[PDB]
Amino acid sequence: SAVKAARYGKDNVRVYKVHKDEKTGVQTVYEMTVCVLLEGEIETSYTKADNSVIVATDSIKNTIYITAKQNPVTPPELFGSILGTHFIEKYNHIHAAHVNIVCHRWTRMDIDGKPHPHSFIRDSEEKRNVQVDVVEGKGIDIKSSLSGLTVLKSTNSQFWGFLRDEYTTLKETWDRILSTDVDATWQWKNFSGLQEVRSHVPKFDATWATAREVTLKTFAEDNSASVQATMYKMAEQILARQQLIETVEYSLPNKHYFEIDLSWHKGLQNTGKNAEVFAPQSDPNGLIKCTVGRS
Amino acid sequence: SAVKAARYGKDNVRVYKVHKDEKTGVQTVYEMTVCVLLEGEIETSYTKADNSVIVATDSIKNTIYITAKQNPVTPPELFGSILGTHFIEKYNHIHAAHVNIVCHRWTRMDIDGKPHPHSFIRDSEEKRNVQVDVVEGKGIDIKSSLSGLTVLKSTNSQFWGFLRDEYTTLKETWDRILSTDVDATWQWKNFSGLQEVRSHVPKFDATWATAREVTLKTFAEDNSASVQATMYKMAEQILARQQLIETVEYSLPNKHYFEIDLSWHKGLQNTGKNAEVFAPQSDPNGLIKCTVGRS
Amino acid sequence: SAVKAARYGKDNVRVYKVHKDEKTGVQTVYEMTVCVLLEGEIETSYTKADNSVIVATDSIKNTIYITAKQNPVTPPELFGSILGTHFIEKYNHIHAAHVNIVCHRWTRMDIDGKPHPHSFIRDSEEKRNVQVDVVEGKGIDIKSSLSGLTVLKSTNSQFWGFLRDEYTTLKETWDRILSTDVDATWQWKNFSGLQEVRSHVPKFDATWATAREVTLKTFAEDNSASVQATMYKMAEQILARQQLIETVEYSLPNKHYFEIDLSWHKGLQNTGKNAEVFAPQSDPNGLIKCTVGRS
Amino acid sequence: SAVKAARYGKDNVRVYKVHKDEKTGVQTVYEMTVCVLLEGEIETSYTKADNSVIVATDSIKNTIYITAKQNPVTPPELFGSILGTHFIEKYNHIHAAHVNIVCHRWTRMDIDGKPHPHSFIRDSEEKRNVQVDVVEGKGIDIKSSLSGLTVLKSTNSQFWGFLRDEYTTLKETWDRILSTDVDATWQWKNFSGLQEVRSHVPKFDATWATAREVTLKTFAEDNSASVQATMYKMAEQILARQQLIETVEYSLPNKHYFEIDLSWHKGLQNTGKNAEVFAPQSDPNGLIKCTVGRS
Ligand SMILES: [Cl-]
Ligand SMILES: [Cl-]
Ligand SMILES: [Cl-]
Ligand SMILES: [Cl-]
Ligand code: NA
Ligand code: NA
Ligand code: NA
Ligand code: NA
Repeated sequence: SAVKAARYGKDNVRVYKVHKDEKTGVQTVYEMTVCVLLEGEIETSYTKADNSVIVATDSIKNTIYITAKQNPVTPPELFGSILGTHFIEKYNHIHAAHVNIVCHRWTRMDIDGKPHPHSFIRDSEEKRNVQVDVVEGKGIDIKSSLSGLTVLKSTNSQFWGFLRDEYTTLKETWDRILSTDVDATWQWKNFSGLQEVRSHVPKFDATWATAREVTLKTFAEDNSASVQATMYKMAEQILARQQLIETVEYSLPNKHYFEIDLSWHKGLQNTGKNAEVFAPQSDPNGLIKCTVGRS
Repeated sequence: SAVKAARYGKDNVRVYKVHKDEKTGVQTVYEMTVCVLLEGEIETSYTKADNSVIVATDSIKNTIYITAKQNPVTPPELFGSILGTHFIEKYNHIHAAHVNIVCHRWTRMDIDGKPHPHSFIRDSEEKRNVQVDVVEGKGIDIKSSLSGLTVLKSTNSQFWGFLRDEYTTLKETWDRILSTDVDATWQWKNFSGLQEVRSHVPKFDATWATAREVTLKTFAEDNSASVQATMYKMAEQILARQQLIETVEYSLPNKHYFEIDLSWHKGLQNTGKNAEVFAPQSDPNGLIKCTVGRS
Repeated sequence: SAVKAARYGKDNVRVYKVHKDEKTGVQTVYEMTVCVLLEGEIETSYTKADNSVIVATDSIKNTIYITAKQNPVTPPELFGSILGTHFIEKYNHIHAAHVNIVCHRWTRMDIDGKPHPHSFIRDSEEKRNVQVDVVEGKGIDIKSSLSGLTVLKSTNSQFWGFLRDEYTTLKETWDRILSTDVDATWQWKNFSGLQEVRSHVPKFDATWATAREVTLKTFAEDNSASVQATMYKMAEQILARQQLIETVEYSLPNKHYFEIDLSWHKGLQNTGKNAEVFAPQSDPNGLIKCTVGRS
Repeated sequence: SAVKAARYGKDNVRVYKVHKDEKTGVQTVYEMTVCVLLEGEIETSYTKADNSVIVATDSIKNTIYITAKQNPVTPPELFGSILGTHFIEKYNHIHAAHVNIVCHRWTRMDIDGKPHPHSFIRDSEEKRNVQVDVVEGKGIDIKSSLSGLTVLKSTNSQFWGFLRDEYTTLKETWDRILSTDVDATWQWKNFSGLQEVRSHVPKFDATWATAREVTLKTFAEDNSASVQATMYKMAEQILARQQLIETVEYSLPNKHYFEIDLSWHKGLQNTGKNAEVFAPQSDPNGLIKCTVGRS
């Protein structure tokens, strides 16, 4: 036997950081969950009990905190790039660092219509994420995403004209609920290293903003022919608005809301145009995915 | 042996309802999870295989949907009262109905700074809940709550002057993070039946609004001496603002954020006044509770 | 306003303990999650910022570990009694201690048909729990339970003869699947204090064993007329087998498995006697409860 | 823009099947969660609102149930192969089917030391899984796995000799707890189609058994130098015992159990050789991965 692939590190490292403006009194908080996995000339730790090649995961954890103390943790694309660069430069035998960051929301509270200088609310488990792969000799590959963005529209979703054969029982519809949990990823042009990442820092927050805005507006305004068609529209617009993105990926569940026929009870009409009460279905769910790139 | 208590019903009944204004085109959605448990002269179903006394849980489920179709589902206090009243009036041998409703957020989206007529976002897993106990001969007892309201303040929390003995290692502090998940319950005066509940309908939404507003403002503005002291302030104000409430209950975890001493690494200062990076702790957590009533 | 009730402490305290027999080499592990909430003359911590009455939750945590170091952690009924007794005896102003313990399974592995001296497997998330309320002047109240015991029988469950009216659509059946998650609680006679608890120590493990055995055998062997009827049989037998128990509580969801009519596809027969493939339903679910005591 | 990749289908399809031996009365149950995602000439559903190319996900769901009715659902490798083959053969324009199956445990109960003919227990959330990729022109690629296998050993784990630099604070140890959740995958030689899969059917259950046996025995018996070294040993042995496997993948978290220094309290000794009470840590955790193939 032989090692064909190996990576190891520390997962689920929770990190908080606060910024305090001494002058204004305004504090700003950041909270994330970090995973760092390293690759390199480490096979002998697996095959020969050779721990000398192991940068301890506990040290990896320490390094995350130390890096957060000495550097900005925002935008996460930059922080992840700094962190991954550290490992491959510090350790001659480590040749790749894989950094995943989940960013948790702490939105400043508005109290009596005024933003509060140090109090925050978790407005949703929606996450902003990055996957930053720092590979010696191959630059920095960044995938940015938003996830856990849960939405519903009560009309202006349709689904008709699909294939019908002996396995088909679904009725065509010209008016249904559409609800999903949005998982949207935008994949950046390869960066040659940390300098290039730094040169584009403002684009990270701006592109996340765009992705979220486009997602919401398209979902709300598209009289959807299918999840496929709507998600593609979202992806097209994001690519058109940021040339440094190469591809956009969407992964969308169709979280079904079923009509409930109540006509067995006193002739109650609750279907079609009379549909008011529905049964949200926990499972199963459609799952629709696509990766869109430039033509 | 003998049955000392018995209740049975349907749990986890997911319910959606839409309201459509034909004239404006504006649609409004509601989504909840309902549990209904009945009590009554049903012991023989347990002891003698006598299913004639069982209103099937599947029928209970149907009844929830039917009631939602024929009545407003908002405020949940009213809907729960209507539902529970139905069971004890419809079935001579059923003498209590216990209705729990979890209300899920569907906040109307703002697109290009305009509210969208039929698209919604789940802004947080914060829930609005009711527990409505309809008991024949004893009216309607309603407990209203908000839960899953997660907040953090980065300063203006303190904890000193607590008991110190041979089991104590916690250092006193004059400046710490405070983060919690708010579980707040307001218990209404008993109502004699559905008419009385109906007579107060506007107070349900208004009191939920007050409870949430007071919670957020007190959390943000109180330079907290302890979780105990802050939560009490919240409870006092809610009672002062709605005389139909008899008691206010808070259940608050203290979700710890630990300082990280980095001085072992290059003399880095990250404690006390220099504390910027912290380790959020998943467990354990303080848990602080109180029920406040009128003096 | 005034405090009507108050309790506070540390939740989610994870605890592991190992026993090592130096002579045999056999190691035995225990893992639990502990919650301790105290009550007493502590209202001024809520109303007057008086932290002198607060035994810090962090000290409560320390105390849990210290108690685990100096005492057996098994059976959990004893450990909880020792822990709660400590708080009310140590602190004059603390008059009640509420101890909840969740015990996690670490079953010794069998390797090559021989029990291994120090390796364990989590065979299920089934838990063994205790709720131990130590109240000054009122002894020790113990509720013991098993939870998360998930079972299924593929036949020998029936449900017919239930009430049928205009809200009923459920068909009667003489052969259905029954699956549940068992939550079973046995409530002990009040104990006057720690000595009395100690005098009965062997009965705690033996009664848990009995409760589990009776539950499984009755579930497997009862041709069930209803969940109500089956659970009552379980409760009767436990009470008959341990006189120090006063009541038995069961809380059982009916986790539905629906038939799937496939006759629309090539006349496939998959209902009634031909039913082979079913759709497990995540929600809703029946929920059936009862407390059984002595006649 | 253009579609670079696309796949869609039904996720979270829960499936139960029962086998009843009319002659013996012995019933056998199977429960799984199925996901099927299709690829093919479907881009126009995304780009041109062309739903004619969509095999509805609801039809995919129906097909899963129908296939389960007409075929064995065990071993899951075979069932997944049959299912995926169906889609690519039935639909000219569908060229790949990706089938994921999660198998849930229903272990026959032993009542009074005799196996019960129709009652089962979920002994753990350990899963047996398959990923079966049926690609037209490229056969059937199967990855089999076990997951959620949670284990602990209380000694005979070590970790010393790792790299030490200015980021290192972890002390070397010659005796620690090791606990993990095992995720083990064995990747089969490509099969040319369904016939070849069928020709090897007995090897699927036997190799799963081997993987599990080797995992448990190696974990229990290896005086572990590191997670890396132990997992490699597991992978080597599985490859040696089934030549139709090409690679073995392990993904193992190191779920830390920290010592607790209690010497501040009455000089209590609870570290090193005196360590009895530990604090299980929910996060962070080491994460160790490797893929092992043939030299
Ligand atoms: Cl779908
Ligand atoms: Cl606390
Ligand atoms: Cl039921
Ligand atoms: Cl580790
Ligand atoms: Na390097
Ligand atoms: Na009645
Ligand atoms: Na006392
Ligand atoms: Na095809």
